[PDB]
Parts: sequence; structure tokens; C-alpha cells
Amino acid sequence: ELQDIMTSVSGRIPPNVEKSIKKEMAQYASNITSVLCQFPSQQIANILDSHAATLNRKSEREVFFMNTQ
Amino acid sequence: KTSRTFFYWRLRRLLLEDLVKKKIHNANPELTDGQIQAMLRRWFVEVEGTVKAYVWDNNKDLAEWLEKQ
Repeated sequence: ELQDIMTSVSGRIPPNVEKSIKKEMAQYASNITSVLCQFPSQQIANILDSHAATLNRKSEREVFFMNTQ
Repeated sequence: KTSRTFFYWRLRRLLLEDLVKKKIHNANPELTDGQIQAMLRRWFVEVEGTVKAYVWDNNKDLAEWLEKQ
């Protein structure tokens, strides 16, 4: 699901957000086939919410909104 | 003239936000505030719906929501 969606949202992307998504899909993928392989939910949400921490004073935030959504 | 009403509802929710966020930092003190700000919005918008997103800027309804938690 993160392959297929992040392929359908590979563009329109702020490269901080592109390198973040593309690395971290890369390492769900890196961590697949481990016996102890998990999704990094809290991690992805918190980081995104770091760049919401920086963008958020202006409500001008709709590409970013669209990556955080 | 309408400043009184405004200040009542906004502050009451500001305080509520302060108090709940206090609960959250207590929940995990190491996590930063900025991400927490957005996070609170995220938890609100997630649970209650985008329809109240703008409502976040509506004192009463956000006020109404914060008490109701």
C-alpha cells in the first residue's frame, strides 16, 4: 500500500518530503522479510509533524497538508 | 464590542489546550512541543473530522470539543 500509493504520489512533492518518503518506504522495504519487521507509524507521524512544526503558522500548507494527509 | 465574547471562548480553549497538552507531555516528556501542537490538531481533526478543521479557529466549537474529552 505504501508502494502503490507513494508511486501515485511520487510527484507534487516537496523534496524534503520526497526524500523522506522515498527513504522510509525504502526501509520498510529494507526491513521486510525480517522476523521482527514492523511499520514505523509513530516515527513517520512525528517527523511529518516536525515539518508541520516549521510550516504551520500560516495555513498555507496544502501541498504539505497533502503529504501529511 | 465583540472582543469580550471572543476572549472568553478563545482563552477557555487555549487553557484547555494548555492543560491537555500538559497531559500529553506528561505522557511522553521527551517529545517536542511543536510537533505536539500540530499533533493535537491532528488528533482533533482525525477524530472529529475536517469539518471542524476551520472550527479550530472557532472558539466555541473547539471550546465545546475540548471540554468534551
